[PDB]
Parts: sequence; structure tokens; C-alpha cells
Amino acid sequence: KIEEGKLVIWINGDKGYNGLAEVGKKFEKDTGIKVTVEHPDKLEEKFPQVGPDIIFWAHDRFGGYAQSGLLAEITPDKAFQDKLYPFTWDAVRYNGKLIAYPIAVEALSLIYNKDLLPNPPKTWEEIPALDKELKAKGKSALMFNLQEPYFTWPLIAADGGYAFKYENGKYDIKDVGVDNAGAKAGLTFLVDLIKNKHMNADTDYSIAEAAFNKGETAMTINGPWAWSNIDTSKVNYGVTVLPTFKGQPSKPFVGVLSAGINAASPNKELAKEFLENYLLTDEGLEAVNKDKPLGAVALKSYEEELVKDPRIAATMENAQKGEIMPNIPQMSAFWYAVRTAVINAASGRQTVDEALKDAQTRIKEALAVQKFFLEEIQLGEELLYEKGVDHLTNAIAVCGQPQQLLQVLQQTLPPPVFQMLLTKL
Repeated sequence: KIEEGKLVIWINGDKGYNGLAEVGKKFEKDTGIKVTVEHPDKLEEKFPQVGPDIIFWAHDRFGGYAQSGLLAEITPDKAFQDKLYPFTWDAVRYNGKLIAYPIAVEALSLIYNKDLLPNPPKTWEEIPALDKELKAKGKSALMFNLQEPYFTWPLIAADGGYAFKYENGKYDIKDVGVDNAGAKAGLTFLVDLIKNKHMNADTDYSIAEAAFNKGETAMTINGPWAWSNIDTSKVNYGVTVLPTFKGQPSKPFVGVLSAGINAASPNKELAKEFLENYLLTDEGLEAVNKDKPLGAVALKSYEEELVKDPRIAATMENAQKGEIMPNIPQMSAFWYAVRTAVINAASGRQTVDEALKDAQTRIKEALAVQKFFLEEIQLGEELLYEKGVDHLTNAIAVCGQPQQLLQVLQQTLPPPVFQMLLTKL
């Protein structure tokens, strides 16, 4: 339960929640206001029904919440806004409005074996000639997870690929950038690396991880979650900017850990105080970071301390150049479609032109049917009378797997018309 005059905060169990509680203790000591930090299971699933004053989560989940009116519009002090990197505020916009405070950023980087490769390539275009040189030493230039588009997208996006178009704190779900010239150029380059034997279509996460950590390949592409394993390996590794393609940066997907204020909270001013005046400060972020590292942070002054570790600076440089993950549920359709596209193209079964054509179709069709399905059901629920079993049957005709739906339809409402329903199937 939310109560006036205290704060309850949720953050996931993998983050520095004891450090966050220390910030909370400071806050309580100065203000008298009790701050309770929790890390519930399924917190991001529970928020919409019963939630706390403040929630910390990846920004992309917050679009759903905002679509439902569940987040307060944040109203940051004017000089404070300039204290965070501008691109981070773009991760916390929904329908043009600020709906959370950004805290930290995460993206892929290029990770390289400094002994094998003292001069990591600035361009993707250099990698074929480098691989040929390394192969003459029993080694390879690059291995990374080719199976998941999260990993291959940075290259595909570089010359102009994008998921959905972002402009003035909004995404246009009609404007999908999967089959444009830039996406084709990048996926062509990837496919070509494989046809020319510089990478293997079956390389996945485990295989690339083990190869880099055994000193068999000079580069991999991965995120901060992978550093600890490389530490154990003793490889003399560096983390740096991704190579450019056609003179443009690789654009990894960026996740931004963000803090949202519950629209239902009677403590919104206190939440702001906590977040702006206590948490998003050198001392506040230090407290969290000491407990469990935040990675690269949104607060410039503290990021400037953290980049003593050059790996953090690399995360940030790649994030600044990357594509913020769109905070809209239409992204689910993007991932399924592109995953297939890249696999088929990397295999040789489809042209690049054709795989990305399929993917763009898939995305358009899935979004249309999802809408159609809701719309047809709403005409359905206006049978209070029928009329709308034809509409219901239209919605059912669309579902590949209608058993689950047929169940609940037998509930609401009348068996005589469930009967009718059955007729049309």
C-alpha cells in the first residue's frame, strides 16, 4: 500500500537495491520521510494493478504504462535537465511527454584482444582483410552471436535501417525501416562476411563467447553482462567503439534504466525530491553503483568519474550513437520478423532484398491483424443484441491457435449463441 507521507520504491533484484536503500536512509534522516525499497518478483507485471510510489525498470516497458495513464508526467527543474545527457531524456518520452527520469544506459560494444589486435578496426570494411591476416596465424578476426537480431542490428541499422521512426517524443508505427536501402546494405555486408568465410552462419552466443575467451578470435560484440567472464579468462581485452559501416556508426539498441512516478501516488513532490535531489547526484549514484554497478549513467558529472574505467566510456559512446529501444508494444512484431530475415539471408536461402521484404511484410501484417482482431471483438462486445457472432468469428478466424479464446467465449455469455458461433467456424 501507498500512503501519503512515505515513499515505497520498486527495483529489480539484479540491481543495487541495498545501495538505493542507503540513499533512502539519507533521505529519511534529512526529511523525516520513510523510504522503503523492495524488489518483488514480477514487479513489472504487478505495477499496473497495485504499485509503489516509484518504479525502476528498463525505459521500454514504460510506454505500456504510459499508454494506460499509469505514470505521472515528470516536471524536472530546468537546470537539472541539463545535468543529464540529452539523448537519455529521449528514452523517457511518450506521446511527447516526459514520463520518467533516466538513470543509466546500456548498449553493446566492440570487445577486442589487445595482444592479437593492438589496432582494432574503425570500419567494418576493414574486417575481411584483417580476418585473412589472422587466419594465416590460426586465428579469426571476429565472432559474435549471429542468431539474435539484438546482436546483428547494429550493423544493419548503420547505413539507415531502423525499427520505427522517432520524432518529437513519438514513434510512427506506420514507418518501419527494415527493408530500406541502409538495412539492405548492412545485411548484405554481414552475409558477404559469411559467404567469404570470415564468419560462420551457426555462430551463436556460446560459441563466440568461448572463442573470444579462449584467445581464438580477436573481436567479439557484447555487452557489460559479459565482462566478468572475460575477466576470469585473463584475456588482455579492451572495450571500444563499434566499427563504422559506410562511414556511419553501428547503432546498437540502447536500454535506459529509468525511474517512473506512479500516477496514483499522493507523494509526487516527495518522489521528485528523492529522485532529483538525492538519487541523481554524485553521492546518490555512488551509493547504488558501489552496491551493484550501474554501468554508464545519465548524470554527466558522475559518468565523468566513472569513465576512469574506459569500458564504461565505451558503453556510453556506443549508446550515444545507437537507437534507443522503442517503448511501444509493436516492437514484439519487429523482433520475430527480423530474426527470421537475418537467419534466412545469412544461410543463402533468400536474397537480402527478399528476406527484408518478408520481414517488413510480416511486421505490417502482424500489426494489422492485431488491430483487426481488437476492432472485430469490440463490434463483438456490442451485442448488448447480436448481430456480432459474425464479428467474433472474424476475430477467431484470425487466431492461429483459437482454443484459449474459444474457452472464455463459452463463458461470456449464452450457450444458444455459442451454438451459433460454432456454426460459423
